[PDB]
Parts: sequence; C-alpha cells; structure tokens
Amino acid sequence: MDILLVCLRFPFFSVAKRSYQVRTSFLLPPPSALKGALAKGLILLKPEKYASSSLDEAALKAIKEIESKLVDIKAVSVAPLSPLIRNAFLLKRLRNLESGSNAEKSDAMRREYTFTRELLVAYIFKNLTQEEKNLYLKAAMLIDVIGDTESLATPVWASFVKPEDKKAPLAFSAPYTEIYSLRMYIEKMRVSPEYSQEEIFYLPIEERRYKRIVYYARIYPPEVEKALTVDGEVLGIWIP
Amino acid sequence: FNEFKTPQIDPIFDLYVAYGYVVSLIRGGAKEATLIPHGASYLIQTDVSNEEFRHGLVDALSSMLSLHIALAKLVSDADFSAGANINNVYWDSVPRNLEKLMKDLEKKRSVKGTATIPITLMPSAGKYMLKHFGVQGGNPIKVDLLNYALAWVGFHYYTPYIKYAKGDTTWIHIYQIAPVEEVDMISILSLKDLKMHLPHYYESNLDFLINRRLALLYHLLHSEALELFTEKEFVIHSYTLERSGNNQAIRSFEEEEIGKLMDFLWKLKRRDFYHAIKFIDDLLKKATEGALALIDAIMNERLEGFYTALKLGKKAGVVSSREIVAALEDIIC
Amino acid sequence: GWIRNIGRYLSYLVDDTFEEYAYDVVDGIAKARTQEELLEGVYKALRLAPKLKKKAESKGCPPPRIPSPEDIEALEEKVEQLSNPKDLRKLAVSLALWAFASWNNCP
Amino acid sequence: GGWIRNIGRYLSYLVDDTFEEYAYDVVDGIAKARTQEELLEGVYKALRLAPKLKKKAESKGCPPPRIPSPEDIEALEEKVEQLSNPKDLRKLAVSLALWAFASWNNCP
Amino acid sequence: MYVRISGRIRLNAHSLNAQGGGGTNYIEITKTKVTVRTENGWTVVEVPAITGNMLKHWHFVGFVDYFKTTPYGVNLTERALRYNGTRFGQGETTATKANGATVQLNDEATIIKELADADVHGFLAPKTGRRRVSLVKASFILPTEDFIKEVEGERLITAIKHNRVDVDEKGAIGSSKEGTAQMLFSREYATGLYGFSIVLDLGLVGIPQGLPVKFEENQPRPNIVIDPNERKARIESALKALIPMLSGYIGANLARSFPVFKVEELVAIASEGPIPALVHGFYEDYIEANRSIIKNARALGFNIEVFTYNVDLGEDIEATKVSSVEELVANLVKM
Amino acid sequence: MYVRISGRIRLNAHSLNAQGGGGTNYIEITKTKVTVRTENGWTVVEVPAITGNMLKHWHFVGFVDYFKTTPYGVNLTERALRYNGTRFGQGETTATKANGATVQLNDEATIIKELADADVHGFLAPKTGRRRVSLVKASFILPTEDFIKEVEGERLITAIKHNRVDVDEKGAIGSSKEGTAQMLFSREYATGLYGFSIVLDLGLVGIPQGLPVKFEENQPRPNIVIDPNERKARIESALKALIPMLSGYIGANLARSFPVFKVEELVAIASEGPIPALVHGFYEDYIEANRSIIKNARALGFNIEVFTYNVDLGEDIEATKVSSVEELVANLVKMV
DNA sequence: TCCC
DNA sequence: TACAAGGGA
Repeated sequence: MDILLVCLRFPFFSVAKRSYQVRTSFLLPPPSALKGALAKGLILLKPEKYASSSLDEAALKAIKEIESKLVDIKAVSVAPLSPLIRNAFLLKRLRNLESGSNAEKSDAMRREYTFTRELLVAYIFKNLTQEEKNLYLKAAMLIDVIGDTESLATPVWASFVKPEDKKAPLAFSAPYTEIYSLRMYIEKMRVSPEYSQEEIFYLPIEERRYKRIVYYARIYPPEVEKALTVDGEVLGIWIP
Repeated sequence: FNEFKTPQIDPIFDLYVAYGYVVSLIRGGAKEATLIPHGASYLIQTDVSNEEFRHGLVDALSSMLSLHIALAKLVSDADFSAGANINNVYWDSVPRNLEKLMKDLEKKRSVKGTATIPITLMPSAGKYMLKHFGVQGGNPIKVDLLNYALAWVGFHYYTPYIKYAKGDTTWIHIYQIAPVEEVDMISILSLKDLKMHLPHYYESNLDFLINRRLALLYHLLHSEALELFTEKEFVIHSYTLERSGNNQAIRSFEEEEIGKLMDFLWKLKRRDFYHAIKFIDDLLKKATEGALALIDAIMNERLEGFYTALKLGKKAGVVSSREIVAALEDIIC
Repeated sequence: GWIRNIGRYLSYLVDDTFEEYAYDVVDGIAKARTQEELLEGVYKALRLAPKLKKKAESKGCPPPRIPSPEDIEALEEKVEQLSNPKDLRKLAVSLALWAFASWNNCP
Repeated sequence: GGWIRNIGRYLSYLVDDTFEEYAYDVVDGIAKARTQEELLEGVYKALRLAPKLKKKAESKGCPPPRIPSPEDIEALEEKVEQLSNPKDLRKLAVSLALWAFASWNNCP
Repeated sequence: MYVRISGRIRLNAHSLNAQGGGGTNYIEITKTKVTVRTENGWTVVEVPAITGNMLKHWHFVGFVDYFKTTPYGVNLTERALRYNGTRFGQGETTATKANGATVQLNDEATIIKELADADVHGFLAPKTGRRRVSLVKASFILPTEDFIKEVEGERLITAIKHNRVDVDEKGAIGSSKEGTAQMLFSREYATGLYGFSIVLDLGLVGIPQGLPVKFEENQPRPNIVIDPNERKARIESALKALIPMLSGYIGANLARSFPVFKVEELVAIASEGPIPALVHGFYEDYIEANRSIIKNARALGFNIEVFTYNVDLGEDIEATKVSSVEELVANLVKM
Repeated sequence: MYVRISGRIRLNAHSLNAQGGGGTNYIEITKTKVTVRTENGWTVVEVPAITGNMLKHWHFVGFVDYFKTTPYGVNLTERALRYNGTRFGQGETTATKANGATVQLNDEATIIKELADADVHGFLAPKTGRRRVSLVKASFILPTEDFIKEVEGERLITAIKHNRVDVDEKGAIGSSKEGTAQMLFSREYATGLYGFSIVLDLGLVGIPQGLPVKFEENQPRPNIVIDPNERKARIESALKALIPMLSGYIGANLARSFPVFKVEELVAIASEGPIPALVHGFYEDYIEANRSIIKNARALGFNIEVFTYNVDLGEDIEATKVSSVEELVANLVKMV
C-alpha cells in the first residue's frame, strides 16, 4: 500500500473544459491530465514495450496499464495549498481546424490561464514491485508540462510516504461521493482521457475576498479516517 | 421546501437561469426564499410549488412580450430583442421562442423541444466545438426551452448592459452580478433596481462608453439603488460584443470585482452631490486618460493614480472642489 | 492638520486667476523619493510668495496667506523620522492633491 | 537644537514687507549651497546686513530683530565641521533657508 | 541534446505583446494577476507578462533564419520562408517545399524527412492524424516575485501618445484640424525584471514520435529515419536559434521600441537523456530549488552538465562559469 | 549587410519629443520609468526619454536626404520628398511617384521596386492589406543607469517660460477683446548622459518578403527584384543616413533648442549575416558584455568586424579604433 | 443560396 | 483607428 506524492511549482496551467472561443480552464487539474503525465513519463523512460507504432495507441495502453495499477479510476487527488486565481489573455490562436476558410485565416481569439504558486498531486498505487517502483519514482518527475504546452510545470519534490492511518480534516481533492455523506463545490473533470467517464466531483476550495479577485483557499471539509503527513502538517485523504 | 435543482451547463448561463428563478418566483409570491451558490450550480431553496412558479414565469414573460410589441417578423429595440442580440436573425428568433414558451405554458403543458443558446446569454458557447480533430456542423450546444426563456427573463430584469453605436459598428458591454455566499429576497430586489431599460446611449460626445470599465463606472455613477455589498460579498462577470465590419466576436473576458469601486464612490460622495456627479462626468468626458488613471487607481490602490487623474482633470476643464479632495484624502487613510 | 493652509498656498500657484501656471514645482514635489528633493521642491514652491502677493494686490482680490511659522516647523519635526519612503509617499501625494483643489481666492 | 528657528527668523527679515529691503540674492545663495564654504559665505552676507535692519526697525517703529546669539553661531560652526557629506549638507541648507519665507509678524 | 535554461532577465521600455490594441486609439499590454506575500496577506497585483506563444513564434523564426545558411536548408516549407506556420488543415494535404516539391503527409517519417520546421516545432494533419507536438516548450514571461514584493506600488506602466502626420498637398496639415495632428494613438510601455524558462528536447529531432527505436537486431539504437549529418545540422541550427532570443529580438514593435534588453542571471542544465524542467524565474527562491533538484538528479544517477551565469548555484557542484548565453550555446554545440 | 551599433551620447539642454498637450500651455517633455539597483532592492525611477519612433522618422529623413542625390532618386514616393511618414494610409490604394507617375499597391515586388522608402522602412496598406516589416529598428534614448544612480534624482529637468511679442500695428499691446497673442508658454529641457542602440538589416533590401528565393538552378538565390547597382545605392544611402544621425538631427524644436551632442563612446559590429543584437548602452556594465559577445561570437565561427570608439574593449581581439561616427560609416561603406 |  | 477574421436562421 503505497502513495506517490509530488509537488509541482508552475506559473500556469491552461487545461480547460469543452468550450468554444474561451476554453474554460479547470478550477483544479483533471484526473485525466494527471494520468497522462505519468503515462508520458513511463513511455519516455522505458520504450521497450510501452511504446508502439501508434503514439495514440501507446499512450492509451499506458493509461490502461496505469489505471489497472490504480486502486480506482477516480484515484489521483490534488491539494490547492497555494491560492488559485484566473487571468485572461488575448492570443492569436488561429482557428484553422474549421472545415473551410483555407489556411491563411487569422482569427484573434481569447483564452484564460490559471495562476497558482504550487500544487501537490498524489498517485495511489497498490503493492507495486520495487523493480517497477524505482521506474515509477523516476517517472514521478520529468513532468515538464501540464495541459497546454505553454503551461510549464516543474516538480521539485517527489516521494513515497505511507498514510499511516492518521486522522485529519480532508485536504486533498475527492469525488463528490463521501462529501455528500459527510461552500460546497460541484464539478466535472472528465475522469479518463477521451479517445476515438464523467462523474460528479467535489472541489475543496472556498472563497475568501481580501483583495480584488476573491480567489480560493482551504474550505477544510470534515475529518476523515485517512491522512498523510508532510513536513509536520497532516492533510486528509480518502481512498476506496 | 421546493429546493429546486438547477441544471449544470455554464456558470454564466447557470447564473442567468438560477437567477431568473427568483424573478419568476416573486411575481407569484414565494416568500422566505434563498439562493445558495455552489460555484456554478447556484441552487435555490424556496417553499413554492410548481404552479405558482409557472404563474410567476408566465406573468414575467407576458410583461416581456407586452414590452416587445410596443416597438416593431417584428423587431423591437429591446434588451432581449435587439439591445443585446448581436445577431440579426436572433432579433426575430428570441421573441418567437418566448411566445411559443407562453403558448405552451398557459395551457398547463410542458415543453417538448430544445433550442440553440446565443452567445449573449453565455459567452462560453458559440457555433462550433472541437471534438477530436475538428468541429461539428451547426451548433452542438442546445438547451431546454423553459431554461432558455427563464434565463432570458433573468438577464432582462436584472443584469445591466450598455450599447454604443459609433457608426456602422457597435460595442455592447454585458455585465452579470453574482453572489458567492448567501442572498435573500431583499438583496435580489436591490440588485434588480440596478437594471435600467433601453440603454441605447449612442451619441458622439459620450464616446467613452468604449473601455468597458469606464462605461460601467459611468453607469454606476448614476445608480443609487443601495450600498448592499458593503456587508455582502459579490463579484461581477463582464464581456463585450463587437460589430467591426459585420464581424461579431467577443474580445474581452477579464473578471475583477465590483464591491470596492462603488465603495470608494460611495465614500467619495458624502460631502455633496452638486460637485460630485458633475466632477465625475466632467473627468470622464474631458480627461478620458485621466479617467482611465482614476479607474486604475481605484482598481489597484496606487497613490499616483489619484494625483494623475486630478492633474488631467484640472488641466482641461475640471473645477476639483475642496470637499472632493478631502474625501479622497480620507479614502487614502 | 496644518495641511489645509499649505494646500491653499500651493493651489495659489495653479488657479487660473493667477496667470503664471507654476506646474514644475508641484510636479517635482509630487514625485519625491526622499527628504532632500521634497524639501527643495517645497522651498521652490514657497519662494514664489512675493509675486503671488503682488499679483493679488494689483488684481484687487485679497492677498494670499503664507503658511504661518508655527506649523512650518511641524513639517520638519514630522519629516525626519520618515526614513521609509513608503509612508512618506502618502503625505507627498496628499500635499499634491490638496494643491489641486478649487480654493476660491479672488471672487 | 533650536538655533535653526532663530537663524531662520533672522533671515526672514531680508524678504518680509515693511522693510523695503529685499535681498533674494543671499537667501537663494544660502539655499543652493552645494558645499560648506559657500554656505558659510552666504551666512556671512546674511549677517553683514544686521546693522541696517536693526537701525531701521527702530527707525520705522518696529521691534528690534532677533539677531542670532553667539551660541547659535558656535552651533552653526561646529555642525559645518562635522558634516562633510553633501547629502546631509543639502538638506540642512534647505532647512535653514526654508524659514526665510513665512508669515512672521515682525511688526505688530 | 536535452537542455533546460531558466533565469532572470531585465528589460524595460517595451510594448511587447500588446493586448489586442484598442478601438479608441489606445493600445494596452497583456496583464496578469499575481498573488504574493504582504506580511501575512495574500495580495494580488497587476503585472505585464509576455505569452509563451510569442516566444514560440520567435524561436521558430530564429530557427528558420539559421537553417537557411546550412546547405541542408532546402528541406523547408514555403510557409516558413514567409514566417507562416499555421501548418495546413482539413483542406490541405500536400506540402510544398521551398522549390515547390510535392510532399505527401500519410506518415510522419517522410514529413519530418522532407520538412525541418515540422520536425522540431511539430505539425498537424487532421485528415490522417499524425499529430506531432513541438519539441520546444516556452513558458510565460513573468516578473520575478521578489521584485513585485519590494515594489508593490507604482504603475511601472507608461502610456505615451504618438501622432502620424499626413500633411496636405502644399503645406497644410489637412482639413481634419489640429485637435489631432492627423491622428493620435496610444502605446503602453512596461519596465521590470522578468523570469523565463525554456525547454529544448532536441534528443528527438529526426526520430519519428511513433518509432523511437526500430529494434530489429536486439539493440535499442535510435530510429533515425533521416541522415545523421543533417540531423546534427538541425541540432546546431536549433541551438543557435536561441542566440537571437536573449538579445532583444522578442516581442512586437521592434521598429519603434526594440526593448532595452540585458540578461541578469541564469542556470542551464544539459544531458543526453530526458530530464525534468528546473523552475520558472518568477519565484524568488528558485536557486535553492535548482540546487535541490540537481542534487536529487545526481543522487539518482543522471549525467547532468550545469552552466551558471551571474549565480554561484552552490559550490560542490562542478558548475561551469558562463559570461554570456552565446558562450553557453558554444559549449552546448560541442555535443 | 547586418550591422549593430550601441553607445553612449552626451546631451544637455534638449527639449526633444515632448507630449506637447495637457491643455493649452506648459509643453512638458516625455518621460519613462526604468529599474535600477541603488545598492538595495530594485527601484523604479522616472527619467526623461526619447521614443524610438522619432529616431526611426529621423533615420527615414536622413535616408531620403542622402538618396535624392543618387541617380536612382526618381524611384521614390512623392510623400517622401515632403518628409511625410504617412506610408499608405487609410482609403487610398495607389501612390504617387516623385516624377508624377502612379503605382498600384497590389504586389510587394512592384512596390519595393519602384518605391525606395517603403523598401528600407517597410509599409502597411490596410486596403489591400499589404505588409512589409521595416529593416531598421531603434531603441529609446534612456539615460545610463550609473548616471541616474549617481545624480540621486534632481529631476534632471528645467522649465523655461517665454512669451510672444505679438503687438498691434499701432504699437500698443491690446487686450483679449482687441486681439493680441501676447501670451506666455513654458518648455521643459532635459540633460544628462544617454545610451542608444540601433540595428540595421540591409541584407534583405530589395528582396520581397513573400518570395525571398526563386530556385532556378536548385540553389537559394536571393530574389533581387532591382538591379544590383540600385541595391548598392540604397544600402550606401541607408548607411550614410547615420552621418546626420549622431550630429544633432534626432530631436524636435531644432529651430529653438538644437540639442548639443558629443558621442562619448560606442561600438559597432558588422558580419553580413544573422547576428544577435548588442547590449544597450543604458546598462553600466555593457562594455564587458559586448566584449564577451564579440569575442565568443568570433570564436563560435562567425566573421564579425568590430569598430570601437573610446572603449578599451578587451585589447586581445581585432578591433578597429575608429575616431568618428562618419569615419565608422566610411569603414562600413568601404567593405560593401 | 439568405442575413447583415 | 484605419482592414481583414462571423455568427446564425
């Protein structure tokens, strides 16, 4: 029973919903992007068998393997320790994917990014063997980008720390299943990547307007049976 | 309690529908009601049954159609007809949808179809949608008829909007006021008082309606409903619509707040109005750069902004009376 | 506190009734980093007293009132302790904004 | 040490009305004192006009001017020797020059 | 091959990345909300910030500029010569080279063999997929947080008005009157110390994404579908494309502004294998984070070569002193 | 040819590039904010500056002045003869030549072939939508950082007020009712040591942006639309435009101010190829930065020729000790 | 295709 | 502010 925990320090992340013109950025990074990150890491480290002729097929099979290793499909969780704010940028973003209008068209479009000092993400695994545990620890880092390419991400620390069955208020994100069982946020973040499913997610951020933008901070949901300790601070977490 | 659920589509469209819920409720009654925000769901708790809800909604849309028929396939210069409908075909499409909703509604019959939502009620929507490697023909996004009509009613009764012509093109600034914690009936009616009908400002001397922040500052200058949000937290979501050479698109989506600006205005106007309203109007009309400096100073609390705004105003035509200076100094603290 | 009088005196240099338009002094004193330049700017601002008084006497309206020496020392005795430029900035801009008030002098 | 007020009061007699003596030259020279030597020289020209003012004040029915005491002169001297920094020199110069222009009630 | 650079660069008097201009003759700059400490307070500020896409476009321009000098520059699209790079779409399925040579887009191998810009910056072929992400990642350009914390106040944004003169036939300024000379437009200029971070995954240049290795003789040697010599040539072309990046060739309004540029400090790491990105330059404590990351990487056993400019970056690390970014790329091309 | 010039120029009592607005009087000069060290946390200071647009316009004026005398001077815009910067404004789709001929703004090749100003300085035609990036770029004229740090901010400006002596024919100064322009107005004059940096890209002159190459014999032959002699004349005129540049012709109010110049030091590099821009002279440590840049660029494998005036540089590399800016441009034109 |  | 670029019935 092991859980990877890696903290990423990034300027922005621009992963967004299904939307036109504006790509409505997620309030917190989705499980699908988090799974794809270590899928890319593992296919980069060992292309001996995880890399196939089709890049899409190789990524999809890596995702299948990593989700088979996950205790549940809704496993990865994030910690919004730093404040979450949103800003809007006008980007050239030529929209030539439309059927027609040649290729010399320039539609000035507009997008928004999410600013946050840093985040922590958890990868819960079951009884992974050391011969692959070292490889997965190596793949924990090398997560250079999350979502949009311009949204660089830098993992500074990554480690394997056991929950030890501590008691603390919930801090990590969790699906909206036990929170209903016991300022409440409801979202949908596309659990698995879509390739040629969606479940109600509780979002652990609340509003505190001290400045112009209200941004978000800890809502401190109730106490949970499982918790994780990092640098002297204990944070709640739920697993199936 | 009804605790009527609200569909999750878009925290802008969801705001409109769950916030026209209350205007549909008030005309039928439904006292002791509250609106709990859930980030985007915006659930509402009320002790109302469905029939009074329907009577209130049909009364609201009956007043809506009565206003629509007052001007004229009938196209009226109304907020829901031509003031906010940037597309010419929607000018006729929206009233027909509203009257179909009525005709289905007075005969105790539920709707059976769906309709496409314009970009006016939700800037997040549009024509196309990127599925895997391309877009779909037509408009993939569609909503229920009742939700569409009730969101239109909520937009028309509460949310302010300002249009400016400037020849062939047209700027339309649309604002929505959003709570995040808790509201009751009285608060929502105070917000309703903000809405002003037929803001067809046009004209040439009033050219500072571009720079949307300046336009909303001008609108809030002449709005004196209540200073409600000095005790309750609120946010504003704004967007713009353009007619540059018959090319309609959205080119601004910045999301800052509204509380501190009007708080500074309200602490700014204790001393008198005869030298306050004309002060702001003169600085807006004459020193547009000075007005921009002033609004930046209000937004980001920088000392030099007030001095620059005052200097620009005094240079051209502003009297800059003493009491306004004292109020500004007291704001500085 | 001893700001209204210096505010009126500074506004005496900006009103249209005084067709001299000394904006350099107010611009310089508004943009001050530390003690020396703000002191020099306020000195230059107060040096223009004789021309203001002569113009007011020749125009017929009452002459301007120079700030009293009782609160002249107040500026000094408060300003040395302002080692941090940040808290100095609020007063440096307060004097500038008081310099731009109406201050009806000659009716 | 309080001598700044006295010397400024003395300098105020060179610009104020009811005196017909307006020597802005020496006041400005003291104000713009880049170095200590020219500051001392400007103070010397300021003090050189003392007899005329102290006679004419009684000649025009006004109280005698507050001529600075020798202790004030000693303080001015000492401070000019331990102050060799132009930065503090400029602020002290404008400090004693600012008192020249004020609403002094020299003649009640 | 795999190189990552991050540091702080000082630039001022610029109008880079104008925020779509403005209708009323007023052109602004893109703004960014930033949260920072204010002595037990999470305060928010407005700062200018250049988008990553603009750095991407400038890197592509530099790469296509340097790839013209080498004799292997024939393998380039006609769009690249015009500083285009939309790279096709639904209606386009045939690539035209510099000389007008037809190139088919069924497979990525021939696409990257016949085109150089698509090899390094990726491309998109919606008809047949074959999506290739760019090997160069550019983050946003944000001012460093300690600078914002120290300054907090002051606009640091100057709005200046420029007039375009259109005199009449003989001597008149025209019938439009001198309220505006002929026109008065506005431009905003920023000033501050910014942080940057760029990632170059040059180890995959010339290797198809779907076939990292071909592996038929039981050795995982790279599947270099292209000629090794011109592959290396593309490598130094991409490396030298970075020289007209930290020199004053970033952003817009180059003719009227040409931002006053100078590199303050930086740290770069290089290796022959994949490596993690270090840090963005926006953070004040990035040096210690870099030290921790390089310590962890060397403890796990990666061959990391480090270069430092205007920064000690510890002492036990075998860091190489660097005087300028061009010396850094000169040391990089050796491999 | 690709050339980069960066140096420091002294200046005093200059009223150059003022806002000129803010009501009716007190013409107040333009200023900008710059970041400096000041042996503490980085601080922003408010200093006079000259916009690069003015430098670009004056470079265009000098280029026209030195290009009329050339035999190819007929191929010039009519507005250029008037020193008019309105290159293909709103509405019009055609331009007038110097001899009265007309040219249609349809293709870039004809525009750059028949019009010289639109070639070097680029152009924009909104109607047809044609675009051409200028081949000359300039930076702001900012005071050098060490000077700002050393002067501790005396505002570096002075205000001088003066009047008009408009008097009636009868010899009396009438009032407003009679009609008299006897009025006062003020001007702001600045001073100090300023740095500058200008970059030229004369290697692309006479080459359309759309089709730089033609590929007849399977080599990247540049698409020279004009005769080589005309291209050489254009290049030499563009270079010689720098002679009046650093002499007193980069500012406004020349009839009353005429800013006083003396170039204290500068460095220029020419390598007829893609070359990174030099470090602007505003920074106090730019000498060593440029020295390292030139030495390691020469070591990298690029043929850079370096001309230096009043800088020690590194004294271990081949640098030409030029003594004047016009001597420098003579050295540049002798190697074309 | 119509509809600005 | 000049030009383009668009959303729909």
